[PDB]
Amino acid sequence: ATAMLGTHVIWDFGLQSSVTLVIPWISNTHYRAHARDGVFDYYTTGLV
Amino acid sequence: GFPTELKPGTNQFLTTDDGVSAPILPNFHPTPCIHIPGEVRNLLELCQV
Amino acid sequence: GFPTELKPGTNQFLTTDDGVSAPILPNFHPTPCIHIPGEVRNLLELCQVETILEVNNVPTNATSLMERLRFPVSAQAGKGELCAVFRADPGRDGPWQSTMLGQLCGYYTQWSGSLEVTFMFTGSFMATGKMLIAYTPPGGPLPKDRATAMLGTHVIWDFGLQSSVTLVIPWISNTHYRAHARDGVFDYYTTGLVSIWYQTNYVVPIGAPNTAYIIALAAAQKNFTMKLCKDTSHILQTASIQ
Amino acid sequence: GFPTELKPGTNQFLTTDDGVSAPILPNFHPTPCIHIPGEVRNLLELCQVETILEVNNVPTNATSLMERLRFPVSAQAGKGELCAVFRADPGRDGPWQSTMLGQLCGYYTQWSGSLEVTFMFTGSFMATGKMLIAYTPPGGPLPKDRATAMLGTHVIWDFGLQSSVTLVIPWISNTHYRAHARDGVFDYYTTGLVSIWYQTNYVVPIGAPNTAYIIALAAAQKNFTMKLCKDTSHILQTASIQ
Amino acid sequence: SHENSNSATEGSTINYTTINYYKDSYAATAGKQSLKQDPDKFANPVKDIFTEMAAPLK
Amino acid sequence: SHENSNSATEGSTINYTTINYYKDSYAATAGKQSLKQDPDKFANPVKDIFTEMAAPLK
Amino acid sequence: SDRVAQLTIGNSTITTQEAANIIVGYGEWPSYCSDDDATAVDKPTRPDVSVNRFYTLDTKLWEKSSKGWYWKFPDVLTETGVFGQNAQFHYLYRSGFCIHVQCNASKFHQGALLVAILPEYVIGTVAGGTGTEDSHPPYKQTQPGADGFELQHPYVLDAGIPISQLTVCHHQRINLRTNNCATIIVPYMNTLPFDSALNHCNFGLLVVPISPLDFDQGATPVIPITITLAPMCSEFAGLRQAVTQ
Amino acid sequence: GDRVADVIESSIGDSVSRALTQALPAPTGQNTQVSSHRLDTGEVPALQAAEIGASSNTSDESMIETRCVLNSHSTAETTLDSFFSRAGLVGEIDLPLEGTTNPNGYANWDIDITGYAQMRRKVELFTYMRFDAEFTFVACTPTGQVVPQLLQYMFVPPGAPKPESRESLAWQTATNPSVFVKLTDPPAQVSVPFMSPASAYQWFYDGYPTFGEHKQEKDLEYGACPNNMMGTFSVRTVGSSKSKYPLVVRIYMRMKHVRAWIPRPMRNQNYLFKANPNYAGNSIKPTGTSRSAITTL
Amino acid sequence: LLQYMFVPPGAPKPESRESLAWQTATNPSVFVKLTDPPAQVSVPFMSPA
Amino acid sequence: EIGASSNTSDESMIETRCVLNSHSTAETTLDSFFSRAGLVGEIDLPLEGTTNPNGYANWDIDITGYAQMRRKVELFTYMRFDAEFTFVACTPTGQVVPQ
Ligand SMILES: CCCCCCCCCCCCC/C=C\[C@H](O)[C@H](N)CO
Ligand SMILES: CCCCCCCCCCCCC/C=C\[C@H](O)[C@H](N)CO
Repeated sequence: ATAMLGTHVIWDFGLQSSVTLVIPWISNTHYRAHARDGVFDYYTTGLV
Repeated sequence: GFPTELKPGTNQFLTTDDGVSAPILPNFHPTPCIHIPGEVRNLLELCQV
Repeated sequence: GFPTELKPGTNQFLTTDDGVSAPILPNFHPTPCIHIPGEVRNLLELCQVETILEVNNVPTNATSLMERLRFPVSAQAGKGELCAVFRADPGRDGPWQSTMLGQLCGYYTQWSGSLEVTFMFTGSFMATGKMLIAYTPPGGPLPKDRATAMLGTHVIWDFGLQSSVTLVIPWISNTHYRAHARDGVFDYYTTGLVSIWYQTNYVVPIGAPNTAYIIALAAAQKNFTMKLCKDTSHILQTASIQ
Repeated sequence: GFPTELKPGTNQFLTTDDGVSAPILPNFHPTPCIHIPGEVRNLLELCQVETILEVNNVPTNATSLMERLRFPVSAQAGKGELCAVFRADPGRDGPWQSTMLGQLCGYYTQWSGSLEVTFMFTGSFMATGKMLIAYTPPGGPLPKDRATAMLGTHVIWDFGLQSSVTLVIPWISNTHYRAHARDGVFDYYTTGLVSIWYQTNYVVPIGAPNTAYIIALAAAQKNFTMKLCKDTSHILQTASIQ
Repeated sequence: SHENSNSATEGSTINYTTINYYKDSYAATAGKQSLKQDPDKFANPVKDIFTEMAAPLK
Repeated sequence: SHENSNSATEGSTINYTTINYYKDSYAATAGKQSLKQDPDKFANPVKDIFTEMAAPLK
Repeated sequence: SDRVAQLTIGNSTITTQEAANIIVGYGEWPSYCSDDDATAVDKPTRPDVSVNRFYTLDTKLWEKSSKGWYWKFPDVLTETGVFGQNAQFHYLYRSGFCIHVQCNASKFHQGALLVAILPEYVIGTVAGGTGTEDSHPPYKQTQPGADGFELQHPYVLDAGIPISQLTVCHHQRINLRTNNCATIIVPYMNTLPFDSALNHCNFGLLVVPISPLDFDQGATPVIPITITLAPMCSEFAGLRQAVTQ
Repeated sequence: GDRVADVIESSIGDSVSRALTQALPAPTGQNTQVSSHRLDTGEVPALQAAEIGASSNTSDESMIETRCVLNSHSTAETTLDSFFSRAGLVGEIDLPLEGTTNPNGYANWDIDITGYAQMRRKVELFTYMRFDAEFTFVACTPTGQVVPQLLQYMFVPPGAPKPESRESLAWQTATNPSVFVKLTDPPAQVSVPFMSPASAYQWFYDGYPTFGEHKQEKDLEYGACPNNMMGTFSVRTVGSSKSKYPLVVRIYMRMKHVRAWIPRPMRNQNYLFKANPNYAGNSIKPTGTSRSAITTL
Repeated sequence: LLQYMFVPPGAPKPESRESLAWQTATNPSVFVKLTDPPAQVSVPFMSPA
Repeated sequence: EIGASSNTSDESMIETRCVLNSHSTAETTLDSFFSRAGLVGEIDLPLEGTTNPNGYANWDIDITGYAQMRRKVELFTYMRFDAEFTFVACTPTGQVVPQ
């Protein structure tokens, strides 16, 4: 019920067996560096 | 309040009176007519037989 | 003092009279109208919509009134058996009384034009089969076998991707309009019968259910017309309302 | 003997009937009219005039009925206290019943358009202060504190040379017109609430009076309209007149 | 159309749409008045009018 | 022909043939409506309509 | 070229391979109010992508003996998202909708569902059964939320009206041998150009199995039904504090 | 005022109602054209899909071999002004001498046309209706006998003071419209306008009219549309003393200039209360008639 | 006072004085007093043929 | 203090939209507000009594005898009007007689 609030795609299995979730560019910065545990979690892209 | 005054000949039903009367069914269109043979238009067509 | 004389037809209230009457509020301008969707301009817009026909009007108790909207088809021995039959009279008391055609033709006395029943198969995808849907015009009694019912108008229906077929019951009448049939002198106005016969069979593989159900959907065509408005007869009202 | 037939609607006296009647005096020419000032052509000319709103409708005895036209503002502890609140329903029973809008909208059933309340400060010149005048639209209960009332429409008023401010209660309705609210099913038509909150405080120097009074003045806008004339309800009459 | 002009509105620029079957114009229907207002006669009766966006007491 | 336009059909392209003897148009006769239908509003309310001779689910 | 559909409104997307088509209700596409139909002078806010997107409510289990379920609109979206917060804070509301009902099953499963939209779907009671007690339904049954409420008498739709004539409304079928989705688009239907969302439910969505679900033992018995709906051309006006009901 | 491209290329603020359909003139029924045999592939008009929800577009020129039939049958009797412009009993008021219901020579009747089943079932085919009306009052003794008696029919809009007695003050009808009639004269007859605050009446209101915590006590407000409470109708025997004839007033409402929106399923169960779609639960009648079997008739 | 109801075929015939069909919502009806002139209505051609 | 009313519109106080108002001012006119008949007087002609026991009755014309019609005309101080009187005679019991 909470995850439908983000970006999402509803996928129906059928003849076409594949779907694309285009994780879009939603950042405050123009570029983002590599996330890791600590101060650099500021650069995380999210979850899927 | 248009002024009128009722004359005699009023509230009487004369059977041979030909006047306009009130319809019961609005927007009724009756069944169309076909060609039936034998259309009697005048009863004097039948005295000549 | 304009001379007038009162004719008969006076001091009477005819309910179907369309005349000018006295207003109670002067210089009243009513609230302006917005665009609401669904403007019904003619009631014949509503007879062309496909509503469910209660062919299977056998169950009566309140727990089985939803069994009344769909009739079954099963695996038979391939003799050309009979599935179901129903009269094609909308204003009559029967399956059509569960339609918006059979409730609005109750408010009218004389109807004309063609009908159309639209059957829909709600079985498996792996199931196949064939049915004969025959319209037997008047005079024809209940057909005893399929060999006679193919003489009337009929359609052979093959289950597949398209799950639905239309039997256009056509306009075959001596009259231009026809009134509502009922038992007695007015059976002269009956529209006929519609039967459904197993042409081949209902074939099903292993692991799929051996019985299906069909949903009939009834409507009208663009040539349909009604006439001579009345009061509906096939609904009553026990007293002491409120 | 012109043929006519009498329809229903005959030998009845409808009070709101506008027809031609029989004169009693022939060839009477009435006295010519002079220019008198004040020609009222439309009653909506009179709803746009600012009349006093009896917000402080607490006192009841005859000796204190002039205390009913002005409500006070004093020195508080600066917590954002509540001064006064009053419903914005003119046809309802309350402060607006002391207006020429709330007495003429009693002779009508359905009203539309915006209002405007016009508060005026009758304190000293050396006194300063600020007030928040919030219109809380419907659904909103009585606000418990100022933090919620700033969410509605509001005006922040600074006492000074110009002693008066207008809160234009705007037209926020689902309907085009709205009838008169009252307790029950008709609370669906309520216009809202109007509250007055101390923004900062009422500051006063030495030697000036520590309490002031505010006079509210209520009117209507150019978009105001009324409809469906009736009989006024919020005034009665004990019998034995003369 | 000969008829006496003897109603209590003869002598005004107001337009009326009346029906009468008599010679006496005071018998006529009420009709449709002209929809003209003068709100600034009661609501802004000042000698030197002032603008909305301005301060009234300058 | 001065008369108030205050019926519940003023504001529509529908044509009416009415009789009125008053200034109030809500008093008039019902008249003859315009015989216009819109059957595909209830019977074929689909975005992309499909032909009769075609298969509907292609 | 018709069984496939992609519905992209906002930041959400639905992809389907066994579609029927898209029904536009009463031949009308949702729109915003005009300067003539509107009466409120306050400017309305038009949050164009934050509320105009798909929301997934719950999942209902279709069983052999399932009688039906109904959901009132927009009661379903009063505690869900930015729609259910602009509505708590505003007094007015005006939106269309795009409903989407999912029920996927195999090619060895059979059944049907009638997915109809009934405007102003008032709810009745059995009146004590005998018809002598003047009763009214409770609040959990008239505005039941996103969980829905189960129809106790589906033949009369718990309102005295029949299920057979419901095809005069908007509707689609979900026939498990042809399709598994039903896309209905609904404009704003009311006498008023704007209306309150917390008191007035404009329409009701009815999901009724005409043909019962049947399958053979060994297959998948748990067959859910899932409602997924999007506001469209939403508008809000009249801003005050937050109220739940 | 617009610089970014995500507001120039926006479909925000489109006020026009994009309609797929167009109302075409249909004065007669549709004419049939001539049709011969077809023995082709791909063209298959008998096969539909009702899962689409749309109805069949199948004509009889596609299913059978037909002839030309110039149909000159009119669609003028299925209009709404031909279906609703038919007066029906919406109310009935009784003015007895001795009794308990109305023993003081006056009677108030809250205007609802949802009190007689035969007129309720027609308007409840639609959910929104906008109409001017034409009421007609038919006063008489219970025995059908007509008497020489004068009456006052006052219309009391909402908010106006309701009359509490025969000799009350509201009967002076300075602003409320009133009608005086003798029972020997024809029935009265007045035309009412569309008097709603809204754009149309609505016989079904799915919702509560007030705000507030909805509890068991204040439950009867469910379904009350106050846009529809058009007021109150009142009757008295004009006099200072009691009358000497018992009366019964019958009210007959005819619509004109009708418009309607959003059709509905029509009812099949028996009504029980006013402004209430309740029904009996143990006695749920089916819509039609039963059979012994499906293969027999 | 009297009521003259026209009941077309199929419409429910009234079984009593206080029945339900006399509400004349679609059936045409005529109310008349015996002291007034005779009633008078014009009927159309109403046949299916 | 100037005595004039506010010229403040809602286009100046809040952020507003275009609202083409087509609401009429035709029902607030005086011919729509006063052209509504009301009881200005009431005369009684008893058989036995003291007020009018001789079969005749005089009534000095004043429309300031019933509160519901007085309060409307006393909203203005000068009025110029043609009138339309209507007499509704009956027995006290409401019964109509041949007289
Ligand atoms: C001199 C007496 C005149 C009487 C006029 C009465 C006013 C009638 C107004 C229109 C009535 C329309 C019917 C309205 C709806 C009903 O109340 C229904 N219960 C609505 O659900
Ligand atoms: C055949 C009978 C005809 C009766 C006609 C009566 C004449 C009426 C003249 C106009 C009356 C206007 C009302 C005048 C004012 C009242 O007297 C008030 N008390 C004035 O303060």
